[PDB]
Amino acid sequence: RDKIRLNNAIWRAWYIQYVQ
Amino acid sequence: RDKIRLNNAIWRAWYIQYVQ
Amino acid sequence: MDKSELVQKAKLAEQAERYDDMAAAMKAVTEQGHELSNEERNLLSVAYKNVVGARRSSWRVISSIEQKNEKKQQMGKEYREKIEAELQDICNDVLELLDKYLIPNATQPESKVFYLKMKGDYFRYLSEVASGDNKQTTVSNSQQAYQEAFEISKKEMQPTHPIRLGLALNFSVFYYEILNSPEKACSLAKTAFDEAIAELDTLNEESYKDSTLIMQLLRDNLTLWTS
Amino acid sequence: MDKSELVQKAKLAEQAERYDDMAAAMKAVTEQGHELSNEERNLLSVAYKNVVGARRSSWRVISSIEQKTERNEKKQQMGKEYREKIEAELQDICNDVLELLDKYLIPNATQPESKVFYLKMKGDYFRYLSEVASGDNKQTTVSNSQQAYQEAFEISKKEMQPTHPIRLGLALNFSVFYYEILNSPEKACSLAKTAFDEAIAELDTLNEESYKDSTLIMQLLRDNLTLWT
Ligand SMILES: Nc1ncnc2c1ncn2[C@@H]1O[C@H](COP(=O)(O)O)[C@@H](O)[C@H]1O
Ligand SMILES: Nc1ncnc2c1ncn2[C@@H]1O[C@H](COP(=O)(O)O)[C@@H](O)[C@H]1O
Repeated sequence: RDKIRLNNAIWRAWYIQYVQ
Repeated sequence: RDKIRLNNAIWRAWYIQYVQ
Repeated sequence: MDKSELVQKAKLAEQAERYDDMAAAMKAVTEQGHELSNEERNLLSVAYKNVVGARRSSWRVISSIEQKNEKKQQMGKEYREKIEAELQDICNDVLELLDKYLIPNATQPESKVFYLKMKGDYFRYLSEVASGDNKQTTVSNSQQAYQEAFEISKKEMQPTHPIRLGLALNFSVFYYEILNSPEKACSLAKTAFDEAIAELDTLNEESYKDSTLIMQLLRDNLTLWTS
Repeated sequence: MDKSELVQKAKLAEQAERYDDMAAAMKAVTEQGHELSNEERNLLSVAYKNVVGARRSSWRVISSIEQKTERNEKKQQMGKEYREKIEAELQDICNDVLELLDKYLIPNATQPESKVFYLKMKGDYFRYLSEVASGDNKQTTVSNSQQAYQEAFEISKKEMQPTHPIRLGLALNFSVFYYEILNSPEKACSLAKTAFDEAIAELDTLNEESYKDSTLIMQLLRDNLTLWT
């Protein structure tokens, strides 16, 4: 369950770093 | 490196399981 | 017979982490014309999310490598475009499945929001790698599928329904990552979260764990997009 | 295409974890007839070990599901059919590797490291075949593995010091062959022990470009040894 939250955080994080 | 040892140890362990 | 066999093969494939096998079996179940049960619907969605996700993940790795040697950059483009071609084949199969079977054979409002959100999702995945006129087409179809699913959900589901919540989570991601609008994203997410919290009495024994989890994911997305 | 292009494609494939693409690029490089450099040989080896490894794990999962099907329903038959599908994929992959080894890699080099490397490689993939083979095919796969391992074993003792990573890694896998394939724990523990003890008695032969690898395989030899006792 904390896995899904961690998985989501890492997937959403790539875009913020990729476009900045 | 410590992961590589974990992968080998877990991979080698499965055979004991299926052989017993 | 063949349906029950296919569902078992899909279950075995998922255990064996052979998600292409799992999507193939669940594709056959869908193509048999009948409306998918809730277990079948989940199996199909999990299978293709793993199948498309592997190529999305590979695409992202190559994309970062491309940005980070004339001949090397030329090669990075070709390997990325190879992955992009794979991405489109996967999405087009899934979107075909939706438009010929899942969506039209969907009878109850809940399934319709589920499959319309799926259509928006897979049109969104196309938009992540699309270009030119194709991108503007995918973006329009994605946004339109999400919006239609969103209107049905506001009219038929409680704000804590996991399908309604997960639809809002992805629709906000669509505004953040596909359109360049962090404010709508944050705006949609908070509203969604706030309505669910305002109606915490609607939580049901069957999915309160799922409802709260997606509520938390909306919150996590909100923290990431403002911190 | 061109060799230099294919190696870059193989490198990109590994980063994207698309190892089926990675073996494909490296299989094409191998088929060009020229001797692979050490980086190319490593790129080929990592690719096929991931490719054959994916099916080995899947085969292991389905086999475990089978031996836990108390509910003796149609699931048992379906598990059998799905396991045999994975086994067929496994056999094709190993056969692709053994063809490459026997048509190009093993003949293309006369130095003892390449010979021990590629012979140990042949022993590995014949070992993978024996993990799922049965009947008249397994007795062919097994002794073929032992023969490739055995030849690589002889060359290694005569040209490499006990701390050479390829020589150590051959002893590690050959010892695994005795335990898992030949159901011979005493030799597996013995073979692994002598290889470790020989390297330890010869620690001064460690090299600046491999001590991290030599010691890593030494530690794995120990890990297998304790796990087996
Ligand atoms: N390579 C992959 N393999 C399996 N699942 C993935 C992979 N990449 C992403 N996913 C999943 O797909 C989800 C992406 O959905 P979204 O946020 O709509 O892009 C993530 O939350 C991951 O759990
Ligand atoms: N699915 C897989 N993907 C990548 N590597 C794997 C996989 N399965 C097993 N391996 C590796 O393959 C090796 C097992 O080969 P062996 O030790 O020769 O039996 C170990 O190093 C594992 O970590």
